[PDB]
Amino acid sequence: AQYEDGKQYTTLEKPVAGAPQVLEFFSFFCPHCYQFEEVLHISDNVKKKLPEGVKMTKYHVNFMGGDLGKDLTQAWAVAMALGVEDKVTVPLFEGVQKTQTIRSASDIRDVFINAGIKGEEYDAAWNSFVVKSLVAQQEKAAADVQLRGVPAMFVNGKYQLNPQGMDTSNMDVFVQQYADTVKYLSEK
Repeated sequence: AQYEDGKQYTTLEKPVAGAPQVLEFFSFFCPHCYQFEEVLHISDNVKKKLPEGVKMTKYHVNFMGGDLGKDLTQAWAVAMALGVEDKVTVPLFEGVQKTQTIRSASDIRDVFINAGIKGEEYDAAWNSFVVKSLVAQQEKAAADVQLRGVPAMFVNGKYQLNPQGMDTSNMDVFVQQYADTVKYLSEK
């Protein structure tokens, strides 16, 4: 076939019930994730090809960057609760990997303040139980698929994208293949 299990994707031997339709995992410490976000715009291009009625979910993971890694997962919970993902994603990536000016929770907080979220708004969210369960969800979702690597995308709890099996000579072609694959899996 054109799309084969084990080539553009893998099938989970242990499918996850009730999983989000399109589920993406990343880490601000993750170098390919930086690429996926800054250079390739993967999430965006996938969305551009997803059918009507499909919800797209993106979660942060703890297993990179120790203590800050965890801080970053709570901060991503804050971003999701406040709806400011699109205002912090890029400064968090560059703060962690480009300028390396993010070294503590306080530096994470500065990115939000600079992006225009108010201090008291950030801190109340940071400390809120709504954020606590949002952290719990991120961890649960990753736990459910026994996740050891990012970037990672899962479709309807049964399929996992396999980017190692797509050509990378061209970046545009890589993205389109990636996105078309999500859409094929989506229709499956």
